[PDB]
Amino acid sequence: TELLKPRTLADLIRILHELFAGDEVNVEEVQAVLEAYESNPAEWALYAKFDQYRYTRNLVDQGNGKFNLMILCWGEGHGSSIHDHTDSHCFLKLLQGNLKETLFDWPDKKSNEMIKKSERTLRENQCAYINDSIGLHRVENVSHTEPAVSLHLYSPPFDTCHAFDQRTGHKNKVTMTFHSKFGIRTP
Ligand SMILES: [Fe+2]
Repeated sequence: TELLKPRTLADLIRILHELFAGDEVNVEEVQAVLEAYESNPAEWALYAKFDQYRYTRNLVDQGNGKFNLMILCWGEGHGSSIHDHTDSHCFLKLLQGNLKETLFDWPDKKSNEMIKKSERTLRENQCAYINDSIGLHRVENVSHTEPAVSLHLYSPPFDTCHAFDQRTGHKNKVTMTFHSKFGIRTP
């Protein structure tokens, strides 16, 4: 063990490599380390590539295959589907701005409105955690004036998930794409 405060994004990545050296994941330790990194915009500007129309996913590190670390850039009003995480751990840390997270239960096979179980505002530097056992969520930048930037870690990596129709609970498979990888736009 001996978790130390990451001094920089680079230092955080190094620490994460250590924490994912094995086949299991200490969720509380990973969350603690992510939370302890104090966002420094100069360190992640390279990855903070926005799109006018929707949020972008910008790959930072491939975690020697154990995890993907990426930065998501949310324009004003940009948000996600209600989605799962494909049997992976998902950590979400705010680097800039605020995001609203809404939780949903897994739908029953009957077609019904998905009612929100709860919501919270994730603030700068806070780190949230979700997995399929916890439930489903939507993440949204509700701000009209401030873009948000978040750092996401998923283990194992996954590039598909399901989006859920809020009116019915019906799910559709979605393939996730990257806007950039290692600072390089990937069209
Ligand atoms: Fe998510």
